[PDB]
Amino acid sequence: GLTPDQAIDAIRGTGGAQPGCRALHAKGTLYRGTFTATRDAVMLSAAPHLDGSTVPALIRFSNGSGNPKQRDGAPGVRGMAVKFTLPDGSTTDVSAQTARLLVSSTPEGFIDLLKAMRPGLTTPLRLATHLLTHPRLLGALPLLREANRIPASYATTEYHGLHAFRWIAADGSARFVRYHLVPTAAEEYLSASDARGKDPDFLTDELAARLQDGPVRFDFRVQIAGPTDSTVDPSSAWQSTQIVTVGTVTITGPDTEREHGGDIVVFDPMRVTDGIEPSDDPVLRFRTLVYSASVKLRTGV
Ligand code: HEM
Repeated sequence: GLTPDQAIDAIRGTGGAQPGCRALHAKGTLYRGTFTATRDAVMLSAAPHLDGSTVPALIRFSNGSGNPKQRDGAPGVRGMAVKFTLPDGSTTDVSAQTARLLVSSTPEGFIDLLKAMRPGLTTPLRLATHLLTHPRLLGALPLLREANRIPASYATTEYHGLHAFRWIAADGSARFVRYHLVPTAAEEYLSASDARGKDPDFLTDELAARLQDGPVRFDFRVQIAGPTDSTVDPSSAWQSTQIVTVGTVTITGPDTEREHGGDIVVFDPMRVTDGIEPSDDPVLRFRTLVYSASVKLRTGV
């Protein structure tokens, strides 16, 4: 079958798996903040960080590329990851990127795509024999484009968790939800034109400047599964419009005490907590493993 090593191989074949870098989302910065849920969130989940208290929040804004030197101005996926610290010291992560849905419904599908995406031999050719294997992708371009827009700022675009998570409340009630991190700032993007002229790391510079002006806010929203919404296929579009705000992440500045020495920082979608369980999503379950591989490759060097 498919192994973590293989996943890393496909990733490396796309320019990723660089030394001392995350196999993917190599380029990214850490920020400090806090999170406070709405008064009602505790009715959806019993998770400690959702009870209404304020908890520490570590955020990483990144470019999806495995290339540490990726150009902010070039097309690509951006990722927003939040690590919540619970009262007892434990932590639970929320991982999200700019795409509305996943390009594939399975890990194999995603990996097969990262291989046929490799440069050299016949790039535009093999990156087609895939379409034949995965029809679903022929109508994707529309979403793919949206997921690669060049945001004017990491603070002016929204991120999605894609996978469905089962939220259990103290009363025993449960519901499946998909995560969405929306900005309180107006969403805003740059045309390919402007994007080209921008500094390689303009996104890092603008956000540093934005925070010196004041905090940046993102509302955490959960889209609650409708009667026919798949809880196992992150590529499947959901019909439900029952989307509610359950909290806000308030980012106040760049972090400086983290990732010094043998300190490792990894946002694992599987790092849930009491009151939150993972769905039988094959992509979500495979991630934690391929991540361990990636974390290993960068721990040593
Ligand atoms: C099955 C296919 C996937 C693979 C193989 C994969 C692999 C990776 C790898 C290797 C990293 C670097 C991990 C590290 O060293 O800590 C990463 C980071 C990340 N991935 Fe994925 N990923 C996949 C799917 C997804 C999906 C569907 C999402 C959407 C929510 C996602 C969101 C992220 C984010 C936000 C980061 C940033 C982590 C950070 O900044 O610390 N990934 N992924």
